[PDB]
Amino acid sequence: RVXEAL
Amino acid sequence: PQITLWKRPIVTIKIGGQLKEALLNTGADDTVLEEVNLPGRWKPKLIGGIGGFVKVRQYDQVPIEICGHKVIGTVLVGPTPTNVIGRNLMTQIGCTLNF
Amino acid sequence: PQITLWKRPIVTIKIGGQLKEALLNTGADDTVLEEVNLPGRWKPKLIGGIGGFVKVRQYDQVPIEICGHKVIGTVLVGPTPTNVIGRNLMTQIGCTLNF
Repeated sequence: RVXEAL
Repeated sequence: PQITLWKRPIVTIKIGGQLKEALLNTGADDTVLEEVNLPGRWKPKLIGGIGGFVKVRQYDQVPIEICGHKVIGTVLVGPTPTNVIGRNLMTQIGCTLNF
Repeated sequence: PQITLWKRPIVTIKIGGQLKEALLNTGADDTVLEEVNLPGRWKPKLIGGIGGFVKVRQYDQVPIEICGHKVIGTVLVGPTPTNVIGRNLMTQIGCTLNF
């Protein structure tokens, strides 16, 4: 629990 | 409303009398905000994510407006590159995935 | 189909001849999987999340079947605590947020 960017 | 996913699903919230933007995040569990200051007592907690873990403050029963819907839940305050609304609040405003 | 957010929105994918479970993640720009074995050339990339950055391989034009819909896109393969389907694929299957 909690997931994203480049 | 209906939100497509061609761009980040960002909404405006109001919390502790301050306005913020936040990402609607179906991969969260919990709501985490960066620079708010909530009144009262909190509990220390660690949350996990993709690159590691972060230490946060858990506040309970925090009133929050999310696109004009008024909701009360737990919000975690700590280090995050973006504010995130997680499933805990999204279930309160009725939010679903559709395809 | 319509999926509420009272539990994690997990779906079944087929990719590279393998079946996996994966989290529908509107808080993810990109799709990240662990322990999938994809063919061909890739490029190295780094992704950030809460709590840090991770080193991944980028594969382009990877065919993927997500809840019995066939799509094609970029798949990042690297250390993730849970498989994640991001917006780059969710748009392909027509997925939206509704409240």
